[PDB]
Amino acid sequence: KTVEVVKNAIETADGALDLYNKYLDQVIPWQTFDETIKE
Amino acid sequence: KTVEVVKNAIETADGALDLYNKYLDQVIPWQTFDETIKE
Amino acid sequence: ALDSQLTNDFSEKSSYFQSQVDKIRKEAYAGAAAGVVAGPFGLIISYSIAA
Repeated sequence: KTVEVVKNAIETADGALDLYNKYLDQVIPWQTFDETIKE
Repeated sequence: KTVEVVKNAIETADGALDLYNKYLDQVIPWQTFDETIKE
Repeated sequence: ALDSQLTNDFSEKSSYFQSQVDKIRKEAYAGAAAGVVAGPFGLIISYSIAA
């Protein structure tokens, strides 16, 4: 039960990215931009 | 069990956005506006 | 026919353009604006990232 900190942190960092992008996308509408380009 | 605060908060922040938009949409009917434009 | 339509259809995309770039602002600033939760210095970061 010493390494479990790293593990728990690893998973913390994962969901970090997730929220990061999730917001980054809301912030930078590349979806909307790209889509708009295609059509 | 020190980093778990960040993790828990990360997830708190996630559902924050969610409710945020969820309401923001109820508030700004872009769905209805866009739809209305298309038809 | 082609000309007739391509003319009408072109003005329809030119309308879709601005109506769409709008969607882009509305999506991005509703996003930066969302920085009110974390500090106003967060807005500088957020809004710079966005606008």
